[PDB]
Amino acid sequence: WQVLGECYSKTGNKVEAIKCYKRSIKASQTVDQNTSIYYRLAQLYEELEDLQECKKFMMKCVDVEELLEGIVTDETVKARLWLAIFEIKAGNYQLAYDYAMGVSSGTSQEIEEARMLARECRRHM
Amino acid sequence: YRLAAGISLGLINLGAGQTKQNVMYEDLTTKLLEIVTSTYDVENDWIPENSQIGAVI
Repeated sequence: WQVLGECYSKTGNKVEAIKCYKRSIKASQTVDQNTSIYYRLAQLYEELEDLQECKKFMMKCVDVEELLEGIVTDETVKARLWLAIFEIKAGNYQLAYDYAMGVSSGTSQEIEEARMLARECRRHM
Repeated sequence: YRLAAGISLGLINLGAGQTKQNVMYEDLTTKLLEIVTSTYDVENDWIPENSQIGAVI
């Protein structure tokens, strides 16, 4: 099912690719395997100009990390960086500060992106 | 070369001064002001007057 979603995504059929990934999520036996799908699924909603809808899926992918005693995986690193960036535009600096700190153990570019964001929100905190 | 360095520093951090990073911007600002306002009775080798325009720019 996940492969079918990629083909639809690559052919400009965003309306169908949304439904394809949701079916894949149910078939997965373990929640941890849904970490990769959630981030890509959130991106497709971002291409479907509705930023509010993709927030709920961004909550779930990030929350899986907490439910897995801090899995700290790569595809959640991009989730926290994107989530914190949007929270700055929402004016809630306090709710965005912890997101940067939690992702401070990723790649070289990941940590610096959150570190500068941490300084920005701390000043307005 | 110092004029090029001054314009370089100014262009990289364009629009970073409207702060009410702030600590580090304040440190950089006070360092540049120290460069532009320092008066030396004896010419120091590694801070000549050639960098004044770059600090000002």
